[PDB]
Amino acid sequence: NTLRVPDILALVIFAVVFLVGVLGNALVVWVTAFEAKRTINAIWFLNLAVADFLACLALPALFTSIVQHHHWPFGGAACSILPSLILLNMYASILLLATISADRFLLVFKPAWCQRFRGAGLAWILCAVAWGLALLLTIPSALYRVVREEYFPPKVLCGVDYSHDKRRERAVAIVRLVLGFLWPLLTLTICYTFILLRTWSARETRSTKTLKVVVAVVASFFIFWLPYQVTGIMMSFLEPSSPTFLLLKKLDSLCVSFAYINCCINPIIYVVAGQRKSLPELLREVLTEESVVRE
Amino acid sequence: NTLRVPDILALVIFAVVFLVGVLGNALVVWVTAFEAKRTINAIWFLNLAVADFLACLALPALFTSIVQHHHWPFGGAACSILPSLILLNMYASILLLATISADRFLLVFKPAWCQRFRGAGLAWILCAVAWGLALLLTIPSALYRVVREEYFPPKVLCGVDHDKRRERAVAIVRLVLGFLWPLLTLTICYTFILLRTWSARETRSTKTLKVVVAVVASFFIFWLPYQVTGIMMSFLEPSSPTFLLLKKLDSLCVSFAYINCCINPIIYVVAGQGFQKSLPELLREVLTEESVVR
Ligand SMILES: CCCCn1c(-c2ccccc2)nc(-c2ccccc2)c1CN(Cc1ccc2c(c1)OCO2)Cc1ccc2c(c1)OCO2
Ligand SMILES: CCCCn1c(-c2ccccc2)nc(-c2ccccc2)c1CN(Cc1ccc2c(c1)OCO2)Cc1ccc2c(c1)OCO2
Ligand SMILES: CCCCCCCC/C=C\CCCCCCCC(=O)O
Ligand SMILES: CCCCCCCC/C=C\CCCCCCCC(=O)O
Ligand SMILES: CCCCCCCC/C=C\CCCCCCCC(=O)O
Ligand SMILES: CCCCCCCC/C=C\CCCCCCCC(=O)O
Ligand SMILES: CCCCCCCC/C=C\CCCCCCCC(=O)O
Ligand SMILES: CCCCCCCC/C=C\CCCCCCCC(=O)O
Ligand SMILES: CCCCCCCC/C=C\CCCCCCCC(=O)O
Ligand SMILES: CCCCCCCC/C=C\CCCCCCCC(=O)O
Repeated sequence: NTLRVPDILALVIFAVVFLVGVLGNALVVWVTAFEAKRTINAIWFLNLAVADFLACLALPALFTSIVQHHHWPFGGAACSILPSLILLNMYASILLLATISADRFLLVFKPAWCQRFRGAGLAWILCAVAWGLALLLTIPSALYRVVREEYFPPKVLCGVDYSHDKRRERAVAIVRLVLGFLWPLLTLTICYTFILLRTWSARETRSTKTLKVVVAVVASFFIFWLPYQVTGIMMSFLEPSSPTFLLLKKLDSLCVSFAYINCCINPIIYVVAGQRKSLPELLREVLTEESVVRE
Repeated sequence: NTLRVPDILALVIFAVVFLVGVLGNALVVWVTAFEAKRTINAIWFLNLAVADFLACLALPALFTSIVQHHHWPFGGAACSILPSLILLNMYASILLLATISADRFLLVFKPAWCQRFRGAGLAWILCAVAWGLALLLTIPSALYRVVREEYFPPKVLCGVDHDKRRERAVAIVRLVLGFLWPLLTLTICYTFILLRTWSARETRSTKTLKVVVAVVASFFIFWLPYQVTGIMMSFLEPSSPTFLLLKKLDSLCVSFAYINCCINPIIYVVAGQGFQKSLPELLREVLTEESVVR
């Protein structure tokens, strides 16, 4: 009859993430757009903002579906596109964050390279490549979701359809777990280990506000993606009949909801980092630092 | 009983491609491997040759199957792997050709960037990414492939695993990712490059560029009939006579696509004679050219 507590909590988090995410990320795009033609950091934060904004658009449909006990009245096109937006957000944000991390690394260890080659056009090219690879990785996820009808009780479910549930679905879970979480975790941990050791050690090299901001965003990625990944592979290695599988499936909306916090956490981090100046001005200072002075 | 004309033609093409492909690409690997440590072009051509060599390994099985009227005696594992090696060849080849085209572009338009960043380790990293992405693209096709028993007459068939509406979109995604998008992008790329090398005397059209342009053209030339017949069959009814005709022509299309796995050495030898020596010597001059002197 009435909704379960985890689903309710997922609805609350969904609402908050929708408001803060849509308005906040839109404000970020507005602030960074004018400075995006020259400043590199502005290009980074701009792309992260667009990626977070697109995922928020799918929220009202997921909300309506959860209120209707996972009923899906939006059709097959929405079934293929709307759920996939956050997976697209996952790959796009982690790719852009990898590029930004390479930027922060090179600024610290190879200033000479950055003085000669760190231009806006290269940044836009790398961002375009990131979006391309992200969409490429998200395509199978869009193709293989279908709308199915059930009768006990009657309901219309939007879900993944793989006849080889044991063989192929586990492969999807493995690919997502590795490309989306484990590999980025390893490489970025090594990267910021190097960077932070050098920053703490040498007085001549400073910790810029941009570095602290990027570190907070990178941490937030893994923090809010962890439960969805863990439960996600766990539901590939479990029998459907098993009680553990039942529990995790009853927690699914809550995990997706926790993952969606990535789409609104960035404006919070930017504002907190910025703290006699207006909010857009604060964002403009935090998100448009020049790393290489030229004029 | 007797095979149809297209199937015999496919057998002949598979034979020629197996011989020229295995021996030629193996020799190209032998030529480029010693220099792949330092010169980047040798890395490109080495990865290309490996990709075209792997596809030929599955050729004898496909040959044997076509001789037996498309009966499949090799089982499910071979059914999932061997037919799809040509697909892995498709994706790996077009990805490597994409990075190579980006290299030919950067050499012409960004000499200064090439001076600092065109290193062997980066080229090997990009090759690793191309191979991994190619495998990742080939996996879903392999999983859908399956053995299928039939009784009138008895026979074992290897084939794809529904939803018409979904199957159409998947076929369109294959046509775009494997052909149309690479066609558009590479066309624009070499439009800029060739227009520049033609306009400016200071800019030279190097031997490596001519070779690479030839290979890139050969890709679309040989993959075209297969892509067209596939996208056509996905949008046609089985009851349709033209569908049946395309179904008969499938082996010939696979063979003509398989020419991609043996035409590369032919191109290298033709170009090497064209500039005007032992075969390995010619291949070494053509495939190990250094674009940045140090
Ligand atoms: C600057 C981001 C690099 C992404 N990346 C990571 C990467 C690192 C940290 C976090 C996310 C990705 N590991 C490897 C890499 C892996 C093996 C060998 C060589 C390179 C790569 C190289 N990738 C190709 C690429 C090149 C240039 C790009 C690009 C992607 O977008 C922006 O400009 C391949 C790739 C792309 C996305 C991936 C991934 C691998 O695993 C996790 O998700
Ligand atoms: C230099 C290779 C470029 C591949 N590519 C093509 C490409 C071009 C011509 C031929 C083949 C691939 N179009 C786009 C691209 C697409 C949209 C926006 C920005 C870039 C891309 C960027 N891709 C990332 C990547 C892949 C493989 C790599 C790599 C980076 O460095 C090493 O090896 C994503 C990608 C990879 C394979 C694809 C594809 C997209 O669509 C068709 O097949
Ligand atoms: C899938 C949606 C991805 C959308 C992300 C891209 C956002 C579009 C906004 C701007 C892109 C075009 C900006 C190109 C500026 C190039 C000139 C320059 O800055 O040197
Ligand atoms: C799948 C792995 C996920 C776990 C996180 C990875 C654990 C290792 C992380 C960082 C170890 C890197 C230590 C590098 C030391 C640098 C030495 C120096 O800077 O002087
Ligand atoms: C119950 C789980 C909720 C946890 C919320 C986590 C929010 C993540 C936000 C920021 C992570 C910590 C930021 C640390 C900044 C590091 C700056 C520096 O190292 O100099
Ligand atoms: C909602 C359940 C999880 C709790 C999430 C809490 C969200 C906000 C909490 C902390 C935000 C931390 C922001 C850190 C900004 C670092 C600024 C700096 O660089 O100094
Ligand atoms: C997006 C999926 C891409 C697949 C991941 C790539 C898998 C390859 C992993 C490691 C290979 C790295 C080896 C290259 C190191 C350079 C060696 C050298 O300098 O000689
Ligand atoms: C998607 C379009 C791909 C075709 C463009 C060529 C691909 C080359 C890859 C990267 C080149 C980016 C540099 C472009 C600016 C220099 C070229 C110019 O100014 O004419
Ligand atoms: C007939 C096949 C369909 C058309 C395919 C298009 C292929 C065009 C590709 C490259 C052509 C480049 C255009 C400029 C050529 C200039 C040559 C020169 O002047 O040196
Ligand atoms: C140049 C490759 C770009 C994509 C071409 C694919 C379709 C064209 C196929 C065959 C036509 C040959 C076009 C090559 C023109 C070479 C002109 C020259 O170098 O003299």
